[PDB]
Amino acid sequence: TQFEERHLKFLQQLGKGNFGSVEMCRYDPLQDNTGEVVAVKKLQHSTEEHLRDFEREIEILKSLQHDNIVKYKGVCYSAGRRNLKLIMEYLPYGSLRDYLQKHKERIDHIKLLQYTSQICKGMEYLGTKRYIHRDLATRNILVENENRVKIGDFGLTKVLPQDKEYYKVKEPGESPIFWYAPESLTESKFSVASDVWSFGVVLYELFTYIEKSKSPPAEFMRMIGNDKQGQMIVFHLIELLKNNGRLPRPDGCPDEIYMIMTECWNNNVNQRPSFRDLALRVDQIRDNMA
Ligand SMILES: O=C1N=Cc2nc(-c3c(F)cccc3F)cc(Nc3ccc(C(=O)N4CCCC4)cc3)c21
Repeated sequence: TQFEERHLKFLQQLGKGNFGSVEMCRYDPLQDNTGEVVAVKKLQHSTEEHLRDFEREIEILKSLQHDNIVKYKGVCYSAGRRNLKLIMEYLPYGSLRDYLQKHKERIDHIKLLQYTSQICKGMEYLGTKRYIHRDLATRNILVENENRVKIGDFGLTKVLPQDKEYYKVKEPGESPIFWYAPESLTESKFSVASDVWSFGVVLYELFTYIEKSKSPPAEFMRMIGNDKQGQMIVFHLIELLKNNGRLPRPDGCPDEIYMIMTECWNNNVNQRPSFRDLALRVDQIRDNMA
C-alpha cells in the first residue's frame, strides 16, 4: 500500500543513523489519532550520491523477509524534488545497546545467547542474498520484545559483485573502525568474513553489558594509547591487530562464548567461522545450559 505524506503525523524523534534520521509517526488517514504507528527514515541532507544510496537501501530492505530483520512497510514520495521517506515497522523497546544498558545483569546469559542466535540467523540470511552489512553493532540491532531482536539499519550495506567475494569501497565516509576487520582497515575490503569479525565485537558488547569504560572504543584506545588522534588511531590499530592485540575477556563471560569471539577475530580471513556454524554452535550452548 502507498503512504500519503499529508496523513503522516509526527510524534517524536527516535534516533539518527550515519546518513539518515528515524522518527516515530502515526499514519492517520481518518484524522482521529486512531491509525498505525510506524518508524519513518528520511535523509538529513539529501546529497547527489546519498539519494541514490538511500534508494539502494530501500531496495535491499524491501527484498529481505526474515523474522530477525526489520520489516519494510512502504515508501512515501513527495514533490518534484523526489524526496524519499522509508516507512518501517515501529519496534517499541528500542536499540539492543540502550535496552541492555538499562537492565544490565537482570538480562541473564540465556537471554543474551537467544539474542546472539537471532543476530546470527539474520546475518546468515543476509549472506544468502550476497549483501555485506558493514555496520553490525548493538546500536543497529533493535528489540521487538523480550524474546526477539531484529537487525535494523542497512545504510552502509553493499551488494557483492557476481565475479568477486569482497566489495572494495574506494572513497569511504564515517567508518566504525573499532568494529572493522584488519583487511577493512588496511585495504577497504568488505566480505561475509568481515561481517563475522564485527559479530565477534557484538558478542563482546553483549557480555560487557554496554559498560562505558569496557567499550571497544575505550579498550582499543587504551591499548594503542589515549594520546593517538585522527589517522594515527587507524595506523596504530592496524599494527595492534596485526600483532594479536585483542579486546579482553569480559567480566564473568563463560569459556565457550569467549572462544567464539576470538575465532571471529582471526587475522586469517578463511579461518573465521560461517554464520551457519555460529548459529548451530550458539544453539548447542543454549541447549546445554537450559
Ligand atoms: O522502530 C524502529 N524501526 C526502525 C528503527 N530504527 C532505529 C534506529 C536504528 F536502527 C539505528 C540508528 C538509529 C535509530 F533510531 C530505532 C527505532 N526505534 C526506537 C528508537 C528509540 C527508542 C527509545 O529508546 N525510546 C522511545 C521513547 C522512550 C525511549 C524506541 C524505539 C526503529
